[PDB]
Amino acid sequence: MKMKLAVLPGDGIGPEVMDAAIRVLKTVLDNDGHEAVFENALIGGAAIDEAGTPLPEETLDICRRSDAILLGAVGGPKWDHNPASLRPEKGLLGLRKEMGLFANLRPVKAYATLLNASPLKRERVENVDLVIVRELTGGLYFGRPSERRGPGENEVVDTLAYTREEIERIIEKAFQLAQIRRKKLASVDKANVLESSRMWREIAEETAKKYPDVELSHMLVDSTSMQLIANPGQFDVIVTENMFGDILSDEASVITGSLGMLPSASLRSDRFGMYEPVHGSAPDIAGQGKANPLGTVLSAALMLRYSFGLEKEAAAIEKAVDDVLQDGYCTGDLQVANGKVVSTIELTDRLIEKLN
Amino acid sequence: MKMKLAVLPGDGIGPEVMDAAIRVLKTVLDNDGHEAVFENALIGGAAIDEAGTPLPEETLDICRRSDAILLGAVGGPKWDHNPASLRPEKGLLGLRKEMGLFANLRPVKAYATLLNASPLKRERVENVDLVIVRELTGGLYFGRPSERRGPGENEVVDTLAYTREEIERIIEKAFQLAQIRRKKLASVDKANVLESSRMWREIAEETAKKYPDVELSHMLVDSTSMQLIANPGQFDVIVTENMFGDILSDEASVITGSLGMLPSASLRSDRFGMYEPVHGSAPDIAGQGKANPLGTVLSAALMLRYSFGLEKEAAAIEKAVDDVLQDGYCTGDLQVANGKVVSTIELTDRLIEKLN
Repeated sequence: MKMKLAVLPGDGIGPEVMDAAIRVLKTVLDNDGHEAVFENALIGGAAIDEAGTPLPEETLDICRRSDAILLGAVGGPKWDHNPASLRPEKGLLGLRKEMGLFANLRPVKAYATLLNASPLKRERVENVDLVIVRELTGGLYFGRPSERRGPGENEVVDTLAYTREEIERIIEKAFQLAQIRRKKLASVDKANVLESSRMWREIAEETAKKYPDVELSHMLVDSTSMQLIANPGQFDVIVTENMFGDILSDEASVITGSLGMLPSASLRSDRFGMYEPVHGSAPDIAGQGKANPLGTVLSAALMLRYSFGLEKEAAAIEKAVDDVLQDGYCTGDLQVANGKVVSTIELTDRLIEKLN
Repeated sequence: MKMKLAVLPGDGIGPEVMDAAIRVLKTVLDNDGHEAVFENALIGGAAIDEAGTPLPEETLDICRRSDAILLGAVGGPKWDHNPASLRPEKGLLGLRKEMGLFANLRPVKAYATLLNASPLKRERVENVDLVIVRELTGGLYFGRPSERRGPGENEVVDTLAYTREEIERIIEKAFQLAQIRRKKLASVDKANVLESSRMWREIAEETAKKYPDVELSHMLVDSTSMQLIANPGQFDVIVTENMFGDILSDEASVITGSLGMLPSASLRSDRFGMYEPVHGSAPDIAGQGKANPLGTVLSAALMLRYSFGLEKEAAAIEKAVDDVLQDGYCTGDLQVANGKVVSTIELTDRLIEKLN
């Protein structure tokens, strides 16, 4: 299997962490009979510098011929002022659209040595292993109209907009995800109030028919909001609209005390996707050795799982992450049990070390 | 000080927890002067049984006469087959609207002996003492259009609509509230994308001027979502739109282990207010003396503060509730540390006792 990967590390610690992922990937694969070709491309401030554009035309080409995209992060002070038209961030938004990625997977699982750091009591969070799927293309964030309205513009409106295709494909993906996980999907909406939620539930219920083994259930966003605190262990896969996914993923991002090493996947219908850590570029700590490579490494694992169906490998990588953490190593950000602070590379070496 | 009070016990455990709250209300206002009068009135299932309607005409009149409304709970299996507008729940919404109450206040406070029941680690919530103010009239919940549109009715939309008047009266009441508390307010919005959120911030910023000694801060809903978990103690008063308030008050309803006794107040511009425990009628245990009066009692506490500026009395009640809990007394629903189970009447007797 000749895997074609597009490496787009980006700004700040972007390239630092990316290096971990690439090292770990080469290891995991190259030892069985799995080719993997990397091709670097600029994006964000790095591309602004070498091509006056957050998203270089050549980058899209690089990506369009690759089986998946490995991305770090973008943004930096060096560009925090030029026209918002040509800011690092825009190049990323464009890449998402240009690739037609509509789903955002934000898995959240507990790690024994990170429990003390969790804001929740040990008992509440110790078995968390969920994934929140967020719709990216529709919702209030894209809905038009959206403006003030006379007289004197003392009226305002934002529009929650969705198409049957958008809602269908996202849900369809959530079922596929749940199928290969614990066959359990909670569809989250506000169906007793919003017509888009009403339609959403119907489509969820429709799709459930094509996925018999998956245990579908519905839960309102306001309830899911407290369930993620009171009994987050109950979830396997959660799927929801754009703004609900936005708020819920942020809430969930702190329950296991692993915020800072959370992985992220952006998918569409085919097996093509864009993997990246949830954290930003942390420009000011670049080159200092303090960047945490875990998030990005866990991304590469998701990549192997979602884009190539290589669950064996993807799983190996994840155990390594658990084990290194099990020994108590972090780079200063995570508050691990019996913590020993090492550098981004030291931590990577310990990782690849565990991988055999 | 001659205060007229409209008292609507309601159904289920409503009458039991209402007697309790009144007894406390009485003993407190007695030793001083403050002359008060309680005008009873039907509501919910009790009114349905007496006029085939959940919100009788005479009840509205009794309220309009009164300076504030003290509400128990409504609901019950006996009316579950009736059509929506001919059920308990509607008397409330009706009365809420009929009185033009646009602000829902949900205070969350930490009680030492209840922490063991919180999903969060004590350190995180031991100092929690906040109030979330939710806009009740506008937002995405009422905005029109809300429909599906062809082709093939595969385009749905909901509208988040707000008018300056609605956005101002609420932010106004929040600043007022922040004033009589720890003079700190957090305007929670999603201004980095929602146009309605931009107008909200603008109106929050300009309003700030009228209240110079109240520190205004701006926070995004998704962030505030993480913060209620990571650091809920930072908050004093939060003010946010309908939907966001809907999700945020629900999330915060669990962080202190006092879900079963949280108090609530529906207010409007002037000083008329409706006070009720967040909890339901709980018909299951109706009449068994198992009902927890605490919620209705703390609500009465809120009434004395927001509807009569009687700060001393309010505090006297809250401190009594605190002490009775510190001794480990509950009715069997709360998981109080070193628990002692008693009846509604008794937990009440003990509060009254703690008062003298």
